[PDB]
Amino acid sequence: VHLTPAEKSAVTALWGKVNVDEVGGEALGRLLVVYPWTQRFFESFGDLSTPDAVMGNPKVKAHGKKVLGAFSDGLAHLDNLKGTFATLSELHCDKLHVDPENFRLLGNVLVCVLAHHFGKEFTPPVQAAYQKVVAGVANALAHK
Amino acid sequence: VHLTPAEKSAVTALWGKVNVDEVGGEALGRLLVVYPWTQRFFESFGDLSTPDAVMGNPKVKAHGKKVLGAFSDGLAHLDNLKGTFATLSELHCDKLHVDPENFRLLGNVLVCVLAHHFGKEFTPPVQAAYQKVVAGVANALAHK
Amino acid sequence: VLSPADKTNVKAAWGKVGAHAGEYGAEALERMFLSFPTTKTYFPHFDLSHGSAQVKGHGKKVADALTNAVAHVDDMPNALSALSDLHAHKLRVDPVNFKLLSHCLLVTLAAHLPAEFTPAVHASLDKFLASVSTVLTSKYR
Amino acid sequence: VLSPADKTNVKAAWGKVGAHAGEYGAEALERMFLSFPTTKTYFPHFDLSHGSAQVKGHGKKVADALTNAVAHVDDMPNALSALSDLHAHKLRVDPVNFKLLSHCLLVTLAAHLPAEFTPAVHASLDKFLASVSTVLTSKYR
Ligand code: HEM
Ligand code: HEM
Ligand code: HEM
Ligand code: HEM
Repeated sequence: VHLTPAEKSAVTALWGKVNVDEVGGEALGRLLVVYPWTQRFFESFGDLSTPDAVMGNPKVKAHGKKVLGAFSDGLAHLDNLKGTFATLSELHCDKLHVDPENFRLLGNVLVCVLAHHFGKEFTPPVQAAYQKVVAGVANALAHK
Repeated sequence: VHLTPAEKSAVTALWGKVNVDEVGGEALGRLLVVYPWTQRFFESFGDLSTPDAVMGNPKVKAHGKKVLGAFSDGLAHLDNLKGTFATLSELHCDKLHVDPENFRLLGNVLVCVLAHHFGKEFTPPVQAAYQKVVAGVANALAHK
Repeated sequence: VLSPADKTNVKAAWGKVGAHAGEYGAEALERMFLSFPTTKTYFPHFDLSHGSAQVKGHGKKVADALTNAVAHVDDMPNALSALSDLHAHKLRVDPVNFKLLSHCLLVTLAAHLPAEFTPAVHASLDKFLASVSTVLTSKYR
Repeated sequence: VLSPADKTNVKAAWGKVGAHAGEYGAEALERMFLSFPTTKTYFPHFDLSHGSAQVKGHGKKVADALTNAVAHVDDMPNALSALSDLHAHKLRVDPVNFKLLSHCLLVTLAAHLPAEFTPAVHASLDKFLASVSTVLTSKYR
């Protein structure tokens, strides 16, 4: 929601280094592995029976890139997160009935993946800014 | 949020039968017994070391009547729960820092208490209507 | 983690249920489906109409499964392994739904056993159902 | 409920932590206090400045208790009974704060031990920390 200008710069600087072909799919894959009931919403994706099956699943990697693209849109619309995700909120809440705690889980898994990729560069202040971002995205997706 | 008129009548008819000097104190006391960490927010209330201590505590009973009054206010303003509880949301979220999951717990404890007092009169349709009420109050109280 | 007093409370309160076990299990299920309609998506193969014999039969299965959980309260993972297979491995039930059914069971018990539903018994039952819920939602084999 | 594979994953991952346990515990605390400032209300007697010796000392205590939980992973209620008394009976910590510290610990391990933070180990560690959190927030005496 409200990031200080220095917080906004730090978040934007790190995001520009994100590998858009792996981080998204790894976050989704880890969600399906660490919180296995989430697999129920992805019955059309095929083999999710082992962690390697999940992380290697082409539909997981493909869909993970789409999720990561939505986070990028939220990052450029921190003032109006409710409007950017209003469509996506209707999809997840009225069509899919995803319990919103799962939104919080995915945001925290993404934060783990960012820590995994950047190591010591993912400092506690940078994490603190990202927790505000993912909380705001999760709140927007549950708005409806 | 959206209660049908038949739900509004059922909710209102039962609420008018509530013992306003006991039900609130029983809801707050059960929250403190069933979810004992909530006692940390009420350190000035005295003895909370046993269930009988909690249920018999006069400050629990006194504060419980005020909580019940706030639910009564929400019942007569189901259209604008956010405005009715806007001031209470500021208190609980900015001054008290109560995690909003505890709002959901208290609403569900109240539902258990209504079931306790009304028995077979607390039918599944009547419960379904009250779950909409307490959900809306919990959401309004967490609005920020 | 249940205390010894918790286990005593659950065994005494659930003991009073008796032959009404199925009736209460079916009513808790009815309460869940009406109060939280998304939970109905796990039973599309069920007739969920009011008074359905199929919900009545299921409610007895759930109630009897809880009785089995009381009986094996100190080593629930082994006793409920088949139900963990079903709920965690097969049906992949979101844990939030266990909080919903657990709440509806407490509501049913409060409505039918008001003298026994003391605050202490309520606390112990809530913990017991939370413990059953963790076993049924955990993949441990 | 932890699987055999979970327990193996946790013991192997915690084995690589080694002499850095206290450092990781102090870093997880610092991350929690910064990301989730409400958690600081449990430590009003602490100097919470960056690099605080009090936070470093406490981080070592937290890490060593986790080490003890790893050693006694099948007997955590007995092994952690003193810590349950502290956190559940005395401090009355809201369970949400355990999810926050657990998340911050996972972030710290991912940042420092990337080769070890596989998806499977991530899952096992999350379950292990949830089980520790249940023991410390439960009153079972
Ligand atoms: C919290 C952050 C989340 C974001 C930003 C997000 C974003 C998205 C996006 C962009 C899509 C694609 C919609 C389209 O086709 O235009 C999508 C679809 C979908 N999402 Fe999410 N999502 C989130 C959380 C979740 C969670 C937690 C779940 C379930 C556990 C979930 C389940 C799904 C499913 C099942 C689809 C449809 C997939 C398909 O059939 O192709 N989402 N989401
Ligand atoms: C969810 C429904 C809730 C309602 C309708 C509600 C309502 C109220 C009301 C009307 C007051 C009195 C404020 C005044 O003096 O004007 C109050 C105060 C307070 N509430 Fe709540 N509340 C709710 C939930 C909670 C929860 C879940 C907690 C903590 C676990 C909590 C903790 C407190 C505390 C500590 C006070 C101040 C008590 C005092 O000053 O002695 N409330 N609340
Ligand atoms: C107190 C918690 C629960 C207990 C003790 C329990 C117990 C049971 C039992 C005994 C069965 C029958 C197993 C068999 O026939 O082999 C069953 C099946 C089933 N349960 Fe649960 N259950 C619980 C919670 C839930 C929840 C929360 C859901 C979803 C919202 C759910 C969904 C199902 C479904 C879909 C089936 C299969 C029904 C069928 O095909 O006959 N259960 N459960
Ligand atoms: C993985 C979970 C946790 C573990 C293993 C853990 C472990 C410990 C240990 C070993 C102590 C020291 C006991 C002693 O010195 O005798 C302690 C104290 C304490 N813990 Fe925790 N803790 C955990 C989570 C939390 C959380 C989430 C909070 C609050 C946000 C918290 C708040 C405290 C406080 C306030 C103290 C007392 C500090 C003092 O007075 O020195 N703990 N904990």
